[PDB]
Amino acid sequence: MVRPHLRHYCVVGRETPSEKNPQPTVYKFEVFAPNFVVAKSRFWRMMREKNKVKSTHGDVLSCKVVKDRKLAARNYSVDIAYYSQRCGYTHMVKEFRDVCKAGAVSQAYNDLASRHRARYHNIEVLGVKSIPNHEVRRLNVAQFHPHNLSFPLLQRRVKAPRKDRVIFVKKNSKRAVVA
Amino acid sequence: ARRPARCYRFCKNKPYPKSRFCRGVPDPRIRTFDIGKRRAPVDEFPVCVHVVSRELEQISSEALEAARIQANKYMVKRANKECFHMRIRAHPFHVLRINKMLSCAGADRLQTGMRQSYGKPNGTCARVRIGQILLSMRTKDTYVPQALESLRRAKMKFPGRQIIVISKYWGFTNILRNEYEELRDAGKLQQRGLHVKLITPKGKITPYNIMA
Amino acid sequence: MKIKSHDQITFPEDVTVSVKDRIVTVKGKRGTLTKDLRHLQLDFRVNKKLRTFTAVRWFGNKINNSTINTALSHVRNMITGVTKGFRFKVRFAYAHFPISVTVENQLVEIRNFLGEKRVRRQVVADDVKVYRTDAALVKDELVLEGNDLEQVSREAAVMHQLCLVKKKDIRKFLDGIYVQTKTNIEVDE
Amino acid sequence: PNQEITVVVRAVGGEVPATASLAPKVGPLGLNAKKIGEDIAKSTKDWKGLKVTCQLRVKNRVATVVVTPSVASRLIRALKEPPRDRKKVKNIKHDGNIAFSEILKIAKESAPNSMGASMKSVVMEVLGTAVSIGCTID
Amino acid sequence: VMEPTLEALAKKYNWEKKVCRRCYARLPVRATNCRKKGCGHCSNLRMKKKLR
RNA sequence: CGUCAAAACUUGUGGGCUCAUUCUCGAUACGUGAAAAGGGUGUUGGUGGAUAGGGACAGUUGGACGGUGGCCAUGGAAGUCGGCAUCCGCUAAGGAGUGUGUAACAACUCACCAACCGAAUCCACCGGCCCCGAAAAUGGAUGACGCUUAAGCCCCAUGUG
Repeated sequence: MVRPHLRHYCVVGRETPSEKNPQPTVYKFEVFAPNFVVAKSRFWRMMREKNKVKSTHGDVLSCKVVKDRKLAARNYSVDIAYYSQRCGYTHMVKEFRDVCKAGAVSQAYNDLASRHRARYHNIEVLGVKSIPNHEVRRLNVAQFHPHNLSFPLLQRRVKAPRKDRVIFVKKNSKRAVVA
Repeated sequence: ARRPARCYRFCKNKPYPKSRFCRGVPDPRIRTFDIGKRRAPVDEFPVCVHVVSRELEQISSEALEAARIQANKYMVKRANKECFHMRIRAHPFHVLRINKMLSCAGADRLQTGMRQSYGKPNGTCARVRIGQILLSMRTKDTYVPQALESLRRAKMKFPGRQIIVISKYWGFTNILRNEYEELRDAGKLQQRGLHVKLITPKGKITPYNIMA
Repeated sequence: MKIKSHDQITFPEDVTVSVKDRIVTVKGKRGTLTKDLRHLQLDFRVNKKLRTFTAVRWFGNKINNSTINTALSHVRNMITGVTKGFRFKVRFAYAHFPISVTVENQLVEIRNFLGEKRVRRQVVADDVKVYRTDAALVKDELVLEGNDLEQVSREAAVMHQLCLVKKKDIRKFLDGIYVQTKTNIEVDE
Repeated sequence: PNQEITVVVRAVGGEVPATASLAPKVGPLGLNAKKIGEDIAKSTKDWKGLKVTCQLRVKNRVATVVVTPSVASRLIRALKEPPRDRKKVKNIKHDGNIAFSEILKIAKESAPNSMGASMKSVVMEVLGTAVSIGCTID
Repeated sequence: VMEPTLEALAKKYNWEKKVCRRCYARLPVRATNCRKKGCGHCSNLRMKKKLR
């Protein structure tokens, strides 16, 4: 992939300034959020629920962007919770192998949107992980896992008119599909 | 047709129950909320299924009775009398108002104006909320599919959205069924009537035990 | 979009096939039989030039996967006609009312039904060939044969449909001229 | 098991039972006589009535007619005289001084030599067949 | 009787289908979900009524 | 920001789903027929079970026999209109018998398994998009066209690599 849509930030935060909490105890996520404004919102938000704590009372120390390994595909497993359908939290497990976890989160979200129709708030993406065995579950990832996986493919595009030459006036020459 | 239940999909108004204020009270049919064995120690039905409402709805008695009897019918007919104890877990009572206009004091049209039009007793319904186990049925595990099938008539005797859930809870009773058995085994479980009682960690004065 | 892809063909042995275009041209014992297929093009790859041809797909959609088979089989059957041909047997069947069918050759004439009503006539399309055969206790019998089952069949099925009846109950209705054996002309090589 | 034709009915209490099964004097095999003739008249002095649908057994070399283990039948086959049956309609029966042959007789008697285990098969098997003819006689 | 074999053949023709209720559909033995679109392949299928 | 109609006919740099003989797939918020129930092996993606290579699953193939009615009602069912029934043997397995029905026997069948078989398959759930459900009066209107490797629906992006 990598249309790097979505961003990844790690947030590290703390409970009460108050000595009523003398000594707060500290929170981490690396979270895919498209900006930090959100990120911290989200961070806080489970804190406002799961942990019941209002942001306006407590304190995030940090929110810092978090980078992927390197240059190549690792097999990601994805775990999902979506709340919609006017019927709340529901789970799913899905599978992507790519080079970026981010691209995976990203791709999920469209995928859900297209694919389960969904919308983004309503998802809490639980997790993405590089899968080590030769599995790697899902049939489509396994499908294209093959050593010596290779292919044929045909029949599409390039923009026919254009400013990079050239709209309506075409063709100067003759036709088929071309390949 | 009938001042139909479809039409009463809203609520608008207050809760309208029976009240002193009520004196127009009509009376539906719908009677026997507990079916099967009503002295089924909890052990009798280990198993528990709820027939839940999905939400927010309003429901007529007519439907309610109809499923009841249906419930019993298929069930018993297939499966025996007690093999569950099918329990209507919902009592409902909310009182309906009628127009039913034109009480014949004049000619015809513009008969009323509105003239304290104001609702006559029409029926009972619950204007329901919060995914109520409607009927709860407690079984014995074996009798589960039979349990389900009645519900298939039963759902049909409502309209609207009602869902079918089995609970870890024992038959109208409490906890994941394995832990419940275990609960008896570990003794943390105590029998009352069909209904049953559970032990406190605050600990009071004194059931004592042995020995003399 | 998700890759099926498109392409061409599977194979057996002693019969030549087109291998090109939408069109399979199958040639064997009984001549050559050929068909042009529409969207039916699909992951070919020749495995032997003369000896192995398959088309058994890489990826694509659900619907796609079915076709692949349906395609082979039919062309296989193109081979079948070209090799061992088709022979359909029909027998006229009737009890209350006797029923007669002849064959003009170029056309099939059907008489008698229910005392006869209309005369059912079917022109003999190409290579469905028609024989009324009767000795050897060949019996109220038509034989349709040639090297295209689909045609031999189509004409045949057509016949079953030519002997339809309406009004006044299937529980007394039966009689008509029914398919009695759809086969090859023979076993052949 | 080991099944064979419909012999149908007894038709006469003397010799030559059945509607037309034993009417031929000699069959198509030339099978010889001993257990087919007056022996089935002699048999009638020990049993009568009910569904005598019979079976025919060609196993040795003399003609042989023998009754099925038919139900109601093989039970009333224990009696020693005729009280007068009065025709079988709705599985008829009558007293004749012989009962209680299940749980203390055949069940115990056949306990060490039967299909399956001592007290699971045989004893349990026999009981039902004349369960309501029980009377604790000595 | 046009011939027993024929009757057997015939029966296949004369009796052997189950039917989509909704659209009355003459359906197979093995039918599950009807072939008429507007019936949504509906699943109450009834057996052909035996003849008398 | 398709064309009517200004603006990527979005491509470099982008993703799915969705195909819709409907009077006809659908498609601007508000909006307002949001058809309803209620369905559909349309497609599309779960979850729970599985069985599963010591073989699963399909498809086959062979057998589905024997100790033995183990049985009772019963006009007549020895397994078999009906009803209480039921263990051993042989085994790979075969029911004291799955049906079909000679009034009943028979016969006919396979449930039961081996052998084949050789890989997924099997069940239930799931919920998604998609369709049936789906009838009135003037010709008719997603604005119109049309659009469907969209100009739909949904998704992201206008982005390196």
